[PDB]
Amino acid sequence: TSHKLVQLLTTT
Amino acid sequence: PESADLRALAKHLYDSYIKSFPLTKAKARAILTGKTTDKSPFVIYDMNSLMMGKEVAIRIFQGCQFRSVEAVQEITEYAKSIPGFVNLDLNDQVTLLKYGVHEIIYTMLASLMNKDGVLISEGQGFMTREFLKSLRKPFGDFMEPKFEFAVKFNALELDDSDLAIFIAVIILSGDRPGLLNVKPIEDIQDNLLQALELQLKLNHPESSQLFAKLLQKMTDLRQIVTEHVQLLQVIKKTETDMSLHPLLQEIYKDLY
Ligand SMILES: O=S(=O)(Nc1cc(Cl)c(Oc2cnc3ccccc3c2)c(Cl)c1)c1ccc(Cl)cc1Cl
Ligand SMILES: [Cl-]
Repeated sequence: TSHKLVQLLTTT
Repeated sequence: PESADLRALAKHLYDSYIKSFPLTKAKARAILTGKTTDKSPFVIYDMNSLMMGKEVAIRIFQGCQFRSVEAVQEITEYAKSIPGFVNLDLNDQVTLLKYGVHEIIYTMLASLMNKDGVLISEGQGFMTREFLKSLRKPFGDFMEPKFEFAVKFNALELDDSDLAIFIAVIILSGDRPGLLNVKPIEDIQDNLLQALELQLKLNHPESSQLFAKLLQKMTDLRQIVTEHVQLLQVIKKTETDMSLHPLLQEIYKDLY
């Protein structure tokens, strides 16, 4: 999942 | 030509570090040495002082966690400005952060530390080392290894411009477990290590073997984190639920 890491990584 | 590009890289990394991290080492050393028009920081050295400023050990542990959440977020924003990083496989971006974020947190925490304590609340507080040492097992065993690290690391006298590149090199480690595409990571790391080498020769011309010294520090950082994650495991196995931030759960899941 690592949903929260990916969410940080793709916010602009 | 190539040396110009490694300076441009150095400078871009510094600009990004300034934009990513509101409390720098320059500003922390001004506060810690009292060379600032700001009021002196509030000192915490017991319950008395802690109070003015769950059980005490756990309220502190939980404060470290909340601050770590914010730090992971600032380190993520920083990693995102390292050229090539956002174009890496997104699963490998995640893995690099999971296995490297704590090493960066404790590198940077050293900027805020001396032999007597550490700055907290963006430099508005100072929590003494003897106070943290007085916390009951396992909580009073977390920071002592980090003070040992910091005192020696701080006598290398790195500035923010040095740290920016040191941090970038650690994040782009090709040897983290489970990486899919090792090569493009090593290629970015190699260019970052060249940038670090030139930065140290230029910024610290008379510092004996600084580069090799720093590379050993990266190895010392892994041990510091190995032990740190051992204590977290113990806490997980044997303490009540700390209700972790979901962001920290994901990171802790895989290194446990
Ligand atoms: O040294 S640590 O391993 N990590 C740590 C320490 C500090 Cl002083 C940190 O910095 C702050 C910064 N601000 C804080 C504000 C309130 C309480 C605690 C705070 C701690 C951070 Cl982010 C991690 C640590 C020390 C003591 C305890 Cl009970 C837990 C940990 Cl994880
Ligand atoms: Cl205690």
